[PDB]
Amino acid sequence: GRLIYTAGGYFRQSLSYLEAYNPSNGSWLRLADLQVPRSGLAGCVVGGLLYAVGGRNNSPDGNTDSSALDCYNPMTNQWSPCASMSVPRNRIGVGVIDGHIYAVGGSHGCIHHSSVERYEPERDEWHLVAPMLTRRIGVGVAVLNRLLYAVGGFDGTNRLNSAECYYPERNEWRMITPMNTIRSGAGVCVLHNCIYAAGGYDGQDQLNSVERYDVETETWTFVAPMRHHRSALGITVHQGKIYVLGGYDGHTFLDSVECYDPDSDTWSEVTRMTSGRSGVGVAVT
Ligand SMILES: CCOc1ccc(S(=O)(=O)Nc2cc(CCCC(=O)O)c(NS(=O)(=O)c3ccc(OCC)cc3)c3ccccc23)cc1
Repeated sequence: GRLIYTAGGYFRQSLSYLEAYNPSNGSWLRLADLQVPRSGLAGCVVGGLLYAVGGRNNSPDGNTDSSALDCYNPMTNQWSPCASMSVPRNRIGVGVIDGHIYAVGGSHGCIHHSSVERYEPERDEWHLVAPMLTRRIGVGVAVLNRLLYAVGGFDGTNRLNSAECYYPERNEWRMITPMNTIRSGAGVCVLHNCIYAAGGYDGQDQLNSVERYDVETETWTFVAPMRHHRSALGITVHQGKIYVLGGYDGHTFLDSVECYDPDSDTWSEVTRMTSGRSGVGVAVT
């Protein structure tokens, strides 16, 4: 009975939506608005609480990058402010290891971060850990085998096919095999022991291609492409399937939600969001 939560996003301006999709019955839930609009944020869940991390308020009155961490309790339908990050991080990536949230990369103004910081919910504190080898905004993050992977992005000059791996016990980063495709703004997740990179922007076009990394063969392999080209898409895994939400296709802010079945290597349309948007944060609880 877990739900797919989508927070924030962008259509004409940054959005305040929190909505939840129930894949069992197809219902969409309209939940409490974020306290401040944001796009380019990431979502994650620790201990049944949903967290909205980073991003930016792109508004008619100006644009402000966010250092915010906000905590949503599904039992109370209430957002509460948590401790802010050391620095604003728009187009951030996040992963969770052992109950701690890692905020990876992103931008503050024209500064493209390589820094990474770790949130401990029991203490409501952030601390910096070792920075990545590469500055990355629009970065995808996946956690596998208690290791954290930072995939793709944009370093301020180069759009990246590179990826790297963080070892929390050693507090160090190592480059891994780069993807077949340059991707910023991709959806990155873990499914059945593989890291998936879906969509994104390769410097020329939004992408519908999807590739996955096998950590033991150290190889990236293309799988079935999605039905729509998407950059700045939301992504999550629910019941052994990947769900991708929204994104920009080069012309339209999509409302489409597709689902990847790894057993059949096929994508299907499962629902539409209540309105088209990109740059959402997504998580499941
Ligand atoms: C008409 C599109 O308007 C938009 C489109 C998205 C939005 S957002 O709120 O989701 N924030 C975000 C913006 C951009 C950069 C988009 C800049 C752009 O499209 O010109 C990202 N980077 S990207 O890797 O996806 C990309 C980069 C260059 C590009 O070059 C195209 C020439 C195309 C796409 C984001 C990556 C992750 C999360 C949020 C992102 C707001 C307005």
